[PDB]
Amino acid sequence: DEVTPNHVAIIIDGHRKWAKSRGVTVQEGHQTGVNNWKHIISRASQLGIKLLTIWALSPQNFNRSKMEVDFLMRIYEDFLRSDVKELVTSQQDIQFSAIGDKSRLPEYLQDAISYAEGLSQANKGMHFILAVAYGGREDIVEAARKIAAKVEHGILRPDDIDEATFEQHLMTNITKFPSPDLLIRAAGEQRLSNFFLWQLPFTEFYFTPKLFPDFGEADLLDALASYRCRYRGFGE
Amino acid sequence: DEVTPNHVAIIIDGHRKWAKSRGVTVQEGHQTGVNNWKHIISRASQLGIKLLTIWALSPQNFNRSKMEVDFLMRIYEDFLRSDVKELVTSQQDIQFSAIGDKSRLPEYLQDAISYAEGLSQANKGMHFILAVAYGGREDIVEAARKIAAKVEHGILRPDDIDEATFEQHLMTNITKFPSPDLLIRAAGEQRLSNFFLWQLPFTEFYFTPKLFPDFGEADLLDALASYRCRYRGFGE
Ligand SMILES: C=C(C)CCSP(=O)(O)OP(=O)(O)O
Ligand SMILES: C=C(C)CCSP(=O)(O)OP(=O)(O)O
Ligand SMILES: [Mg+2]
Ligand SMILES: [Mg+2]
Repeated sequence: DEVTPNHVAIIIDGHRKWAKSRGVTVQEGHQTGVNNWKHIISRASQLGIKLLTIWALSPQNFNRSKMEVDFLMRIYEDFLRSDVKELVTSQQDIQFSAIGDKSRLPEYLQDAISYAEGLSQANKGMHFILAVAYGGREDIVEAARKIAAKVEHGILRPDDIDEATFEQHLMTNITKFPSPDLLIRAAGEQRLSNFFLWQLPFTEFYFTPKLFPDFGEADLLDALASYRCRYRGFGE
Repeated sequence: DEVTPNHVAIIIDGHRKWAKSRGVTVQEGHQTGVNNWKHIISRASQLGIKLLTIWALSPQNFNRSKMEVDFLMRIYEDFLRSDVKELVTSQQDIQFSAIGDKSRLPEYLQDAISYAEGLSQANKGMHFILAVAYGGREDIVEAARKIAAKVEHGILRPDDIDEATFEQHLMTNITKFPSPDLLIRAAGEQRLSNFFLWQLPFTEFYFTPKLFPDFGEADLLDALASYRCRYRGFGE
């Protein structure tokens, strides 16, 4: 229904603050966060959103402690193995993709991604992108490299490079809705932290102080209601 | 002083809402807005900010009425002819540059830019960038084209393309602070509207409901105070 975004993206944050707050391990913060994802993806599907992207891991995040990063990777494998398998085989019929530098991930996580993508390859329901080892600068540079390789091999001239060409070489080339209509960021910070950059020229931003382990279906609804109250003029 | 941003950027907005609100012409809205710029640039200089960017005109804005756009162009000529001439010849010793697709502008505005840039070429004070006919997508594509031309002529291989190389071909290559530390947007909308994109992976965003004709030195101070209260973790 028109006032329903095609693409919603979410930046998860606030997991350690939440753990600190509740006297509990950061790992428990992360696990309680990841447990919210399935209800959010269900909700977005019911609402008629066409693509939901959840950003789970930036390149910068690899500079955290080894054990924190390894626990995240394991939780994501588990998420892809249970929750995602349930979503793509439900009547929601979700299509699953992962975007990012998947070569940086543990082989097991790469395999779990392959499995979930293969299992959902023919599905026709809402697309769900898990962005993992995904950074917006890195996307742009890698697009630039792919375009330059084509120029090197004669397939493309420099003056042929336009928005649309640049767009077809990003990691979001797997969707016809690469640009989010609505970007949600949990935990109160007002910054992109090297998420999408090319993708965001007209995206509506919604920032909630809610820490992501507390973030549920009602918080998605709240962001959507803010969205419907926005006037989008696109410069003109 | 450390907690002072090197680069502050401002998105001006809310001029027609302000005019509507006060029963006055949109053109008067725009002129009252542009009259605020000099006190903002002075203030940023006093505060030890190293670069202040004011975004005045996007490519999208060219889809407004002819007369609105022509009035903006004339006001900008006048700003560059009086206010900017005063700033660069004051003891603030401001260095003036314009960024954007300057070929799309009226020759007279192009000449006014040339004059102010030439007059300030040797200055050592705060840099002031006026971004005019500047769009973030357009920046990235034009960088991509310049890099591809170099690849075509053998100066660069595709695997040589890294962040830093990509950065030296954007329109912000004129500063050593291309990425704003703090981005201010007046008038209550929470979106970039095709301003900087590459430039913004870690920029702090500050959104004020104040309509830009009401925006003064205290509103800069308020954004700076919010800035100093932000915790910046850069992913790690
Ligand atoms: C081009 C600028 C100086 C500011 C961008 S705000 P503008 O009104 O042009 O664009 P939208 O609010 O997205 O409609
Ligand atoms: C990588 C994400 C899933 C979210 C970005 S929030 P993160 O805490 O990683 O980064 P900062 O707040 O800028 O320190
Ligand atoms: Mg965080
Ligand atoms: Mg506006």
